[PDB]
Amino acid sequence: MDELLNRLRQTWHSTIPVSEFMQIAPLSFTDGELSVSAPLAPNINLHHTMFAGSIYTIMTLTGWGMVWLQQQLLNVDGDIVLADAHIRYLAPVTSAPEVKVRWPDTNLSPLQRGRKAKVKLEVQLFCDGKLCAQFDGLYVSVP
Amino acid sequence: HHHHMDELLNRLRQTWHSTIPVSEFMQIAPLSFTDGELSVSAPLAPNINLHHTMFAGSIYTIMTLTGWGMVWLQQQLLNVDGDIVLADAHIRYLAPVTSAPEVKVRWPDTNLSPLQRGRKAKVKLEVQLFCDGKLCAQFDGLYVSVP
Repeated sequence: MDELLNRLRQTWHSTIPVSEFMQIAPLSFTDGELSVSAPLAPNINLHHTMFAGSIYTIMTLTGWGMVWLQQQLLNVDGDIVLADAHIRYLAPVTSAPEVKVRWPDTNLSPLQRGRKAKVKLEVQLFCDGKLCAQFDGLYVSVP
Repeated sequence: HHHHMDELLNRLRQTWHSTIPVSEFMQIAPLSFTDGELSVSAPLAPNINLHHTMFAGSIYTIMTLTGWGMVWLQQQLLNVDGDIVLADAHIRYLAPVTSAPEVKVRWPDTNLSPLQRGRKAKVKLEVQLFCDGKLCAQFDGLYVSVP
């Protein structure tokens, strides 16, 4: 999984300048759960807590990353697009968070038939073990 | 900078770049503020994705800063102090953004008197993003300001 996550990070930074500036990078992928993080420094706001835009962006890329990983596991490829998302900010983020996402009870099999595959992902952001933000996004994979 | 409220708009831009490093990297800046409508934009370059269109995260960020900026502006006009925080938001991506967009928000005449009472105030704003005159993204955010 090391090589896999390393490739994901490289893909983000090379294609999305903002992800490189925010220093977003995968932490781990185990037992079907993807974990991602980023330092607070470039992502700060007035109160030196994590900026709302950075919070959203890291969660968006965490969902994106999960779809990418599931595509790899299925040996298929497709454009990953976020159709819509809902985000709730529960508490300020005071340090580098742990952003996690688990794969729901679905699959991307349609991609194997040359058909688009949609998935609703729940992404959660934790800081010091507490949930500080909730994200729900609809990702579509287009072959 | 001169816009089509210059003092406030420059103040807003300076507040963003000096307190939020991401906003400076994204080169987000106000365009105009008249008749209750705030217009904001950002270049595509630092905000691209693999398709060379605007990155979903940048789209969201510019829209949330535009909403935040509107609340900030209204507070400045009343000379009231309050920490503005986005509580929840919903965003829909309709079409790819191929150039510097026009992000707009219109003030719904929200009562901010509670802030002048020492009470938190809730502000629901709608932000729209256009490119070449076409609506490409829709944003709904609930902001909470605490005195």
